[PDB]
Amino acid sequence: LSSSLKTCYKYLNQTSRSFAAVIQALDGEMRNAVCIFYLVLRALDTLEDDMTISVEKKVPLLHNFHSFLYQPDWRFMESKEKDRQVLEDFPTISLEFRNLAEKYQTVIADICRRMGIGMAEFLDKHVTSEQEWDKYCHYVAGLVGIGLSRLFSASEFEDPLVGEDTERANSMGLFLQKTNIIRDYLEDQQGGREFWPQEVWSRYVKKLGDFAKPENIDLAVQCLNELITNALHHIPDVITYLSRLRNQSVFNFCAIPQVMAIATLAACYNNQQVFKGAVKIRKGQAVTLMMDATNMPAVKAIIYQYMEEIYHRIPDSDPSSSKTRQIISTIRTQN
Ligand SMILES: COc1ccccc1[C@H]1OCCCN(C(=O)N2CCC(CC(=O)O)CC2)CC(=O)N(CC(C)(C)C)c2ccc(Cl)cc21
Repeated sequence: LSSSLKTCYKYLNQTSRSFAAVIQALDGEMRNAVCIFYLVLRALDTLEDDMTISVEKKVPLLHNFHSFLYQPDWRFMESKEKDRQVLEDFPTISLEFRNLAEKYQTVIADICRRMGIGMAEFLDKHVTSEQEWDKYCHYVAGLVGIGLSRLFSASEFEDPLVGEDTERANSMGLFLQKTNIIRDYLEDQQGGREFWPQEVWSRYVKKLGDFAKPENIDLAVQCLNELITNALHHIPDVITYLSRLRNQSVFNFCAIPQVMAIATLAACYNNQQVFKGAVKIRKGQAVTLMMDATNMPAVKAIIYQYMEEIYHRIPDSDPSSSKTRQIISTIRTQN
């Protein structure tokens, strides 16, 4: 390995932690192509996230990010974010980008271009409708699922349908993203960020921050349950997506985050703690899920068990209760 690729893998371990090993297990050319795509997305995200960067400066950065991949000397030195290293040493990452086969370069660059356009569109605004929530999620997460899918097909380890079915790929990203947004309500609040859609929360309270106040906890949990019900709608696509994967290392790569999100939604369902702190999967729980998620029958079993759990916990007066029951029944009767 070149020294620049070794630095890339060190950044991957710093950023993706226990998940780095799963990326490192990808077969053949998929390994480096995913590692670089991961780091490049980490850099894009770090620009997006950084509230110290003015909108005037951020819009060009987001729009032009795809171009920076091709600019050997391009770097960014003024990020105050946690993963600022991937921006300060972007030349190391971009060099390795430009060492990839062109069929992978072109995927990554197109995705970065489209994601940057969409991230720049949401700088001013908060998410209003459920449709806008899916648009925002497409830009920051659905397009990641689409890009990855295209690397798998372009590498020929998976059938072309995997790369072409953008809707199923998009759902893979939306499932994770909505789960993260649902779970991270409070830390986002404290960070001054709002991602829960205004059209759902405004039916319960006057301001999104009101869910942190004790007197509104019942209303908060109802909205939580409603948003969780929303996220569960992606699971049929997730099952379809995963069912098509023929390469073991790709399967594990794609399946592990999905079953972690399933378990996360089940922990968060009807859970007041979402509003008081960070609800997390026990490490031992996470490890077993990661070890088990290696074939369709096992992943389906895991989905069904957690959905049955949610199902038995649905409160009769929950405002979404029949919607929750219906999507769980749909999921259960597919495979
Ligand atoms: C669409 O997403 C897919 C699709 C297929 C496969 C993988 C992903 C996804 O990875 C999920 C697991 C790793 N993620 C992560 O950062 N960690 C942090 C450390 C944690 C473990 C730990 O702390 O030890 C695990 C979770 C990255 C991530 O969440 N996303 C998903 C979105 C874009 C919603 C944020 C991500 C980003 C880039 C790529 Cl290339 C993949 C992904």
